[PDB]
Amino acid sequence: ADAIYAALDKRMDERRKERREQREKEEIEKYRMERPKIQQQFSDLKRKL
Amino acid sequence: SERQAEVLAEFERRKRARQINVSTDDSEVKACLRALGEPITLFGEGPAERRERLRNILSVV
Amino acid sequence: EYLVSPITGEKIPASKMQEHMRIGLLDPRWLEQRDRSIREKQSDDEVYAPGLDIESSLKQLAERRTDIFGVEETAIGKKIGPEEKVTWDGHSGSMARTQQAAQANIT
Amino acid sequence: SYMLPHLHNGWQVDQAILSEEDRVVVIRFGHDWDPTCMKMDEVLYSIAEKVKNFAVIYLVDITEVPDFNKMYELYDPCTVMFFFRNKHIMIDLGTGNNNKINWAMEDKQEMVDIIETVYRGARKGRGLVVSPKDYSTKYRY
RNA sequence: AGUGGGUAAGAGC
Repeated sequence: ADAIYAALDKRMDERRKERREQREKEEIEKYRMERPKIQQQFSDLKRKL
Repeated sequence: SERQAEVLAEFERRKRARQINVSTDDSEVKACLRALGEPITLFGEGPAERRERLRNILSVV
Repeated sequence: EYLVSPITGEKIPASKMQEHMRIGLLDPRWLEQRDRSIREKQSDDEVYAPGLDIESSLKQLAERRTDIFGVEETAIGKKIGPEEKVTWDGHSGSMARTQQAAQANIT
Repeated sequence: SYMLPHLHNGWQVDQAILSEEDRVVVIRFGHDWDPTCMKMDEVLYSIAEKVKNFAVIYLVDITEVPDFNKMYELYDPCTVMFFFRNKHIMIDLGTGNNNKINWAMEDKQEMVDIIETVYRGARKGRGLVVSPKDYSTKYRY
């Protein structure tokens, strides 16, 4: 029954799940455009190591 | 009893140890310790510890 | 040469003379202090983990903090991008139940 | 965080608590990736060596070691537990939850004071120690 | 308006 309830909740949360996850991905990419990840800023020096 | 006797014996043994001359040359100390029949180095002891061991051995003998 | 030690009164060569003085008056309580220093040095316990543990901990943190590492940016504490352990609730009444559950957990 | 020792299963935590006879065991329950846990980790690592004489520091990840989450209410982002001779010690921090330090403390001096007060109280056989500094108010002004 | 921020610890029966 727990699996059935969880599947029910996931199905109901799927109303805009793909839309808002795509929006979140786009916002994350826009944010990272000017501010790269910390390991990215050190990737070149890391390779030179 | 034996307890007072042994502790006094060790007391004058230590007093004798404080009043025995041992050369500061490491080579001469090594030769003397070899002559006495004991190993030169005791589990990687320092030179001061080697000199102290030689002094105690001389005190006992 | 040959010199008499002013503190020992023995004929000693001059080549070691100065050195003969330096280790001539060496205070035995210096030996005591060195012994207690080495004993307290050996009495220490490793407050920090060795290199393997630190490397593994950094790997574990990186696998979770994708906002600092990795290529794919998931949420703060998600690794991406059967048996459930039973735990005692701290109540003495459920001690027996937890014990038999652990016994059933055996292979 | 990564510098401090880490315990991987509940049995190791039990062994760590048992093996300390004359030092207070300070265990940070939480996740290494949590920023509040990161503050606790950095403060503890800063004072992991100063209080080595009368304390010891262990790090436990409650995801890999959930064995206490039910019993110790290990659900806050970061909690601090103090033990002395296999006995959990409570601290009257003033926040209403004497069982654990569930919030991040910025000052390492405050945590040193907490550890010393815990050691003093638990050495005397007491089980609850009064914190030197009140924490019912963050004193922000 | 409002919840809290108000657990004494300890000994075995």
